[PDB]
Amino acid sequence: MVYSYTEKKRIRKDFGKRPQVLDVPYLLSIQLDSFQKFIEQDPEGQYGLEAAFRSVFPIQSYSGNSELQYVSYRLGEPVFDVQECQIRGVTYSAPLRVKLRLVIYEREAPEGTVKDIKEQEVYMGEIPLMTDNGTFVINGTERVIVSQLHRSPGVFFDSDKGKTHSSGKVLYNARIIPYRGSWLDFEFDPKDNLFVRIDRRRKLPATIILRALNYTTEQILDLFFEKVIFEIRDNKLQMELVPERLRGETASFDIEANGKVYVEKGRRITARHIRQLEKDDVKLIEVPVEYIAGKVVAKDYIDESTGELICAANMELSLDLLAKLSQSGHKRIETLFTNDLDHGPYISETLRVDPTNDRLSALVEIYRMMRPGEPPTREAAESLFENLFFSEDRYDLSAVGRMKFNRSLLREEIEGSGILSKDDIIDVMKKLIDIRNGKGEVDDIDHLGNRRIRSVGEMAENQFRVGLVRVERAVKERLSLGDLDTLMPQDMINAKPISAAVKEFFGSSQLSQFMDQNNPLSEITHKRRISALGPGGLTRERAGFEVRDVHPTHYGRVCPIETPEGPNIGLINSLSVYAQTNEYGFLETPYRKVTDGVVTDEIHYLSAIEEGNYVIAQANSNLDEEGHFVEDLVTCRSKGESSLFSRDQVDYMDVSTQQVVSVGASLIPFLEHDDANRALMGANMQRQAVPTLRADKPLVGTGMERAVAVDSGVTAVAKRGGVVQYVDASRIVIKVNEDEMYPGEAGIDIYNLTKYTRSNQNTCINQMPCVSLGEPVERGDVLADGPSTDLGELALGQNMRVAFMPWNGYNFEDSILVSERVVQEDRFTTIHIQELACVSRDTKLGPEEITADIPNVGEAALSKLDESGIVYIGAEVTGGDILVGKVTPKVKDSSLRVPNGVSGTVIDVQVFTRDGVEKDKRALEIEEMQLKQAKKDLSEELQILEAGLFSRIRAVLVAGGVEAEKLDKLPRDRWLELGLTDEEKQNQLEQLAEQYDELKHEFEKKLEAKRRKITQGDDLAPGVLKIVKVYLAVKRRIQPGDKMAGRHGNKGVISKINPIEDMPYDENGTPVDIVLNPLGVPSRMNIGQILETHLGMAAKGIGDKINAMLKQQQEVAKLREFIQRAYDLGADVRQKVDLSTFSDEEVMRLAENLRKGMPIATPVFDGAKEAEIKELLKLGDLPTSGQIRLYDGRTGEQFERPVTVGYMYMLKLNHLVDDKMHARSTGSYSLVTQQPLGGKAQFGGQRFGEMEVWALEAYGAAYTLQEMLTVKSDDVNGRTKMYKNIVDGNHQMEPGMPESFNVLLKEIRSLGINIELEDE
Amino acid sequence: VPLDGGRFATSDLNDLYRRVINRNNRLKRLLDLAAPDIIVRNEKRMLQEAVDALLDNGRRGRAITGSNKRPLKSLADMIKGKQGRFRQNLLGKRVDYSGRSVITVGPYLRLHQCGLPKKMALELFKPFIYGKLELRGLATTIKAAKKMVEREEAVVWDILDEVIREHPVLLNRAPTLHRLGIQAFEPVLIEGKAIQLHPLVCAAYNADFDGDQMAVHVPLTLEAQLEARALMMSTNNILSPANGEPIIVPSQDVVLGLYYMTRDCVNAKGEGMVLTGPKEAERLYRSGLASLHARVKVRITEYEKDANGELVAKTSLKDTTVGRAILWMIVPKGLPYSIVNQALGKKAISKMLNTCYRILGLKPTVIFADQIMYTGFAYAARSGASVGIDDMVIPEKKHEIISEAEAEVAEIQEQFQSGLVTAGERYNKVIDIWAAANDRVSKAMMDNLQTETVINRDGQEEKQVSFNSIYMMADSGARGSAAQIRQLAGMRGLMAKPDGSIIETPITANFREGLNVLQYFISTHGARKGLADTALKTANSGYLTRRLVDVAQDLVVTEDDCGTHEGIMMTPVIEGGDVKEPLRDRVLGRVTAEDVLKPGTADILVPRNTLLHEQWCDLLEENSVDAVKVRSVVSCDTDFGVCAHCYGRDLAR
DNA sequence: CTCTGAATCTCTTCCCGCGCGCCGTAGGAC
DNA sequence: GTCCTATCGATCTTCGGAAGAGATTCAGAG
Ligand SMILES: [Mg+2]
Ligand SMILES: [Zn+2]
Repeated sequence: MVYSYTEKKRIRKDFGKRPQVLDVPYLLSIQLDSFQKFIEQDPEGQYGLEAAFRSVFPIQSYSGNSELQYVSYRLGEPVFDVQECQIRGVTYSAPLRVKLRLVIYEREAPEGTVKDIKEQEVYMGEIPLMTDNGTFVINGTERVIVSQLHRSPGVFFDSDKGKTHSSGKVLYNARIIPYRGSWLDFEFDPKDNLFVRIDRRRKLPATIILRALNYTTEQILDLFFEKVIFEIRDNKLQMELVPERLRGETASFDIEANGKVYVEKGRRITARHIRQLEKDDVKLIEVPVEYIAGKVVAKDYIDESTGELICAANMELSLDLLAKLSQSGHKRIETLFTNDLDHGPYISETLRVDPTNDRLSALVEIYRMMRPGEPPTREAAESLFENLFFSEDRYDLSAVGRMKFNRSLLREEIEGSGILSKDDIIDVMKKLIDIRNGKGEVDDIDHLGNRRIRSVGEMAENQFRVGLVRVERAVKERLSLGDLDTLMPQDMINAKPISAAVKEFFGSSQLSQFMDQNNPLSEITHKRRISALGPGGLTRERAGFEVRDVHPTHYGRVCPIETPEGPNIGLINSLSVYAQTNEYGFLETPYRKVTDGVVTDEIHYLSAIEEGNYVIAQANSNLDEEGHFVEDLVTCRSKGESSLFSRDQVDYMDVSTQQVVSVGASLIPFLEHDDANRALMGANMQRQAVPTLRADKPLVGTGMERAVAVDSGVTAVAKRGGVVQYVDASRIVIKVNEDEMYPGEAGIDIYNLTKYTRSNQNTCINQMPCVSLGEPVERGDVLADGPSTDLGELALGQNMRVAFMPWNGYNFEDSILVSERVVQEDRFTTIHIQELACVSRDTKLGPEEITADIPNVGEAALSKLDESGIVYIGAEVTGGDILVGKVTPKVKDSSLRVPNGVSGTVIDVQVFTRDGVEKDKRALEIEEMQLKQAKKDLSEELQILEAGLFSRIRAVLVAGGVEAEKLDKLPRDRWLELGLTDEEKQNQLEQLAEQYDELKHEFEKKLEAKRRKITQGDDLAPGVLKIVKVYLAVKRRIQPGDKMAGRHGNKGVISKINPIEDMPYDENGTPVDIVLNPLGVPSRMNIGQILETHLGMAAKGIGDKINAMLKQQQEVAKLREFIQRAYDLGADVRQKVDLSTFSDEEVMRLAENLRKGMPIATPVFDGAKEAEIKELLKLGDLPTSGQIRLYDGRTGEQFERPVTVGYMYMLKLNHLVDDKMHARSTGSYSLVTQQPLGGKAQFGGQRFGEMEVWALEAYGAAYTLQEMLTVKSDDVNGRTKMYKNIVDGNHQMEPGMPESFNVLLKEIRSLGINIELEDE
Repeated sequence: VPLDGGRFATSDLNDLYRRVINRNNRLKRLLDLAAPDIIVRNEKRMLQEAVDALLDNGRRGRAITGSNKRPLKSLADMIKGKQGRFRQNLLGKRVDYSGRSVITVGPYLRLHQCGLPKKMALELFKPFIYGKLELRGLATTIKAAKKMVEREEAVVWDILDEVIREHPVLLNRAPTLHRLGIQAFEPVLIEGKAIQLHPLVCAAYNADFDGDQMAVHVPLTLEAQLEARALMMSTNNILSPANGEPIIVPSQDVVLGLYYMTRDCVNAKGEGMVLTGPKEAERLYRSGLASLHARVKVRITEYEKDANGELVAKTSLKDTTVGRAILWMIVPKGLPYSIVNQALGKKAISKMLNTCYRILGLKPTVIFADQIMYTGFAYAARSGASVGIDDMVIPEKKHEIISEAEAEVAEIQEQFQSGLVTAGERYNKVIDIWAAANDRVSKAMMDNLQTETVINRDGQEEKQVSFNSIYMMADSGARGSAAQIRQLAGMRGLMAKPDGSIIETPITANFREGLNVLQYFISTHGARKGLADTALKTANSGYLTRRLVDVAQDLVVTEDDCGTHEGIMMTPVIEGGDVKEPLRDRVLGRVTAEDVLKPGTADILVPRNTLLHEQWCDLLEENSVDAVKVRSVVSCDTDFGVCAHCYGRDLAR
């Protein structure tokens, strides 16, 4: 057994029992391997930019009769890396270069070119790149593309009751949904006439398509219907009985011959009669003329002699018609079999709607129904009809759509073309008619086998296609008209349409979300959201219980708990922990192979429609350490049904008890106990915790923290193994070991940590070291904590000591009462960093300046600016302080002032300048910083190679060919001028001094390039001269009104900040830190929070025994004994750990991190039994009831009965109150109508909205209302007369008439509608 | 308007008029230059099709756009509907002198107060503050007083605490379904930043305290203060508008405390002695000499208001408990002690409070309600009424009840395994076997909770009502009655599929114990349905209330008595057998339509237009009356309104 | 031969507050 | 690079709203 060097510092005591056979996949492979799938070229041309190019090129005009064609593409390295790009505020992007070859043919000749011109990689655009954290950077702002989930291409059959006609019956419908191009709907009319339409246009008679494909009705009838024949021999019109065509229906008429009668008139027909029908060989039989007089004919019948019609396919027969046509010599008359149950006549019925004659008349009807007002025309019509279904420019089932289609038509194969074909539509019709004949089933729409995930690497491939589609339309014309003589490919194309397409996508699409960089969980659970909304999806306002609800295939694929309750429940889901995207995009999830009777430890991923074909055991099911099930019969799910089945009947097993959830819920301990309301609100509140100041560890967790904090990319992780060379909380630098070094390198990995910086939500993000100088580290160890982490565990909140009890009502209803001790400790203080910016311009009156020489202001304000016109770093500032002394010509003091209300310390400034514009000493101050920071880190390589190279001189001197009359005092390349002879050592000296010079020249260009990065200005917007951004850090504390939450979806405002003496304290005199209310636990059934408290209490107790054993100077062998006795506690828990191997050093180093509570894991559905919590509390010296008697610090009286006390984990949420408290006396008003502005970002007035006005009207209160909506609001006179009457204290109003109502009058009178006020 | 740098905001109409005027410039040209019919029919079409845009863009074949297919908002799009003047700016509009904050509970408030932050009061009341600094002559005028407020000088608070000293401020949450959703309170100043609201009133707002923001408005004029104090002040609104039922209905912790205070425990310290009054009952409690729920006898006095309305005071021994003696001290002097002599719970105390309003009236009732609140909080504190997992009680018969029912389900299965029962019958009987198990588990668990308390009566054990923590909360009506505790420790029971059809194998577990993965996953088909319903419903409910006020708003009570003799007839609603509502629900407080006779003949009982107030409806309940004819607003023959008598009792008064 | 039944099309409605976040005419000709 | 003029007058606006009601279109016949 082994633990990595960052595990072996706080080995979380694990209570899990099921052995985790599959370790959690890298939590963002959803995203990264999607974008990698876009960005890689791939000669198997599907997927990626290359697939899109090969979707358009080769490209040509017929009249140009020449082409240009895509050869290959290259993607250059990005002009600025992520860190610098995120400073400079551009987007992190890469230049796209494409080998286009233009080919010039000739007339008359064979096509052999007159010339062709490979343009040496024409520039095509700048595609953004994904950062390894899975995020794009789009205008310095960091953005995330959520995966979409939408209806896969294919064919889908559907039906409903009551939603249509409601006379008990149901109507059936088929759709073909291509990936790109037109939708085709087939549907029956109630009277089972069949109809078709494109793109939800008008309804058409369905055979209009078969007509359009030029089947005659005779052929259609041979495609759809079974034949029944009459042979006019042995007697007039004998009949071809196929026996099985009579079963269950009544023999209402005479059928007999030759010996035993099968079934006489009026009786059902059955098997024994059919067998007698077979044994008599009923190949022809006598039937009454009423039977033939029922028929509809199959085939066309002219009279050959007159040459003229008597009957036609699907025309209906009668005795006299039969007589004349058989009399005309047509001795075989042929018709259809149409039993109403099994063979309904729907296509013949459709031929009774049909207005068409044949192909052309249908194409006429198509073109007139689709493009009303354009002329139909034989040469023109096909340029509609073919581009509906048969042409690549406008119809495309991708490979997934073809697969799904073929699977539903039960085809043998799935390598198929993306267009339809005649037989491809006909098969849909046949399958739809089988459904109406009752012999088939409709698909469940909302099934994760019918909806597939699209992620970034596919949405961007489509938007890039829209680009190439608009270049198609330009380049075809330019090629067709062009001379082909001077044009080269970089004339043929230009980037602007591609760049528009892809930049608008990544910038502004409904799915290019601005990342919730709130804390490391919220980064991740956002990068793996599954969204039903957006382009090609549904809409949040326009769906109902059919899709919001969970479905049985969600299990293991989508988390049922973690969805953002509100107007879009379940239109957003979170992709479950273990789930994965299949090749095609369907969600698939891993299961264990059950081989005969033993659970084999191999995992097969199952998609949602493989799963229904097996029976799959629930993850809890026990096994015998050989791996046979222990239970003789076991719970499994099967076909959405679940029940018990035999041992060795079951065929797959779940991989882990965590498989059903997302990371967002998988982090709740004891989730096994909570109402799924309160699980949901928990798993939504964890992603809102703001990173507190001094974050640590949850004492009770699930062991998922060790993964969320690492995979979220925000802790800095050791890229290669080695030893810590230096640390200073800004840099960490690692001497990588030679077993993982690359041979020419210096061999030294710096990590410049990010310090105090705004998150996208204004919380700070300073990384801090966890290493010590000279400490060893191994690849993948956490070197530095992120925000909200410590030692690499996720740590949103603080393990506050809580007791559950009423307290004089301060924790009524939900509220949290808090002791002053928590605020004094800086437990929940949090740092909020704002960014304020002053732009400056080349305006129409002339160019602005930044200066201290501001007009109309004296040193009373300017004392905080430097001499340049920017605030000093470390200035502490408040409302109205001038941060940046901008001025405008013709001079106007427009300067950046700190907005009202806010306050903070100015932690940093940045300065950006156009080209050809002068700097200033705060630009030179920033240059001095950044230059020096680049140069230092470069020197720490050049120094290391210089030292190595002079050793490489010294050693091969000192070992042999010594010249050491004096040695180390000398400049170690002046060592060359010593008198060594022209034996090889002097030539080694000369060569290695040339290697030393070239080592200098190497950095002599590397530092020049770096300084050139810093020396330059930046790509400002048009009009601006320069911009400066100034950052205010605020250390906000905690106060009444702030919100805190547990993990269990318990939440409250904190209501009072009680002084320590008022907190309850125990029989040992320690006060409780928080007092939660009890009644929420039964009333909202989230009792898992109690077991977290008790297990938390035990967690404190073990640290309590350890801390005592470190204050007392216990020897390690006794201390190790107690720690070991803690890890081995419980049943056959999964984990094993041997402090015997920890070398004493690391036992003390471990104890020094347990000494405030042993951290515990309670994996989600696999937790501690109660009997193991008691066992831990008994190992501490604690009361196993979990409860303690408490006393009230207001009197020292005892409380009656003990109360729960223990260490809950509590999160401060980002809804803290000073960010919401607001009030307005008077200020701005809007221009169009004079009502007040609305906001906090503007000094706004609260909306006395519509419902409040009914509320006043429902008291008698008329004067209040009159005021509220005029004098206080709108009447431009009355409010200034009111204000003066109030300062005069007159308490009287003059109410007038609101100017918004006069706006209405003019806006009506701006129609030709004379509205007017009237007098009497 | 210009925006960020030298760019005009795309100001839609000016793009529409621009279309028109361009087209008109061309059409004047091509008319005077005398173009042929086909050309002028072109421009004339394009002009008509442009003025079409300017009036009501998008009633055309397609709305015209100037961006990524954003339709430009035309005039008629400015008038109508949810973003247009009538709803957006006329009917309700933003207002000055307002602010908002997170509310938080303030237990010490008297019912009429709320605390609001000094920062807000100072930024809200500014006009009134200047109206004192000039009146002190301490500031020269606005120009100085503005600065003197900005500097936040030491005087200003003593001025503020004179400005505000009794100026009602209006607090309302949003949405605000009903009149009780805006109320006025006298403010009291606070150091923090939250609005301290009164505990009992949070229920009216449906203000939970979990971070639920609330807006405040100052009324400016004298008339707005007189309306606020007379009508909207919380003391004037103890009743619902909708039904004769209090809205001050006690907060869960208050009723928990009063339940705990008034129980009897058959063994206690100081049990069985005899006392001369509540005051020495309290000395006995507070010194720790008697336990609060100990049995005792006390001398009591109580008061009754006679047939005239004047007090008769009476005195007796009473047999009771220490805590019922202490609680009697809070009741105003006119109620009978028989209302307190019982272990109180949420229904029992609501009627307590209601009877106070019945007998004394409003002004004592609001103070009595305040005292109840303070009392309940204080004894609920001493009670230490915690919750703890050792207090979840599982009846061990549960194990047998499953192990029995499982085989009987398998009997239905074995018949099915022999074809001996139909595919419908197998299912619809199995789910009834699970129901028969579930009722038994629930019944055994409620018996076990009551069973957990038994104690020595100085010799031999005897049982009493269980002090088990979760059972106090159920049996008191604080929170979480039968349907919750059943799930916490009984069984979770049957669950339903998405299409409502029932699961063949229930959740026989409960949240004290673990759900396995499947039981949990099926559990979410419940809860996610219930959340989808909430988020989906909250639209249609609002569109319903809109349609209603916007049809009802034309009515006002406008005559005293329209003079009808017509009306409609009220009976208990008798259906499905028994009566689902009695007559005293329907008829109370309407006026009689016609003379109401004695059951029988010729004896009249109520004159023909008398309000049937409570003493009349109790009288009808003394009689064998079944049907009563009353006036109803549908029959009131007032034109353009309703007469008062036809409407009858005002429920809030 | 069009008169009362019914049939397909479009128009209109969809909680209240609130807070963030960003993003904001183009193409061609002189 | 700036200023002025115009929009697919050589396509393709999205299927995944329901409803609910009206205006407007057609049956079986007296
Ligand atoms: Mg709330
Ligand atoms: Zn009336």
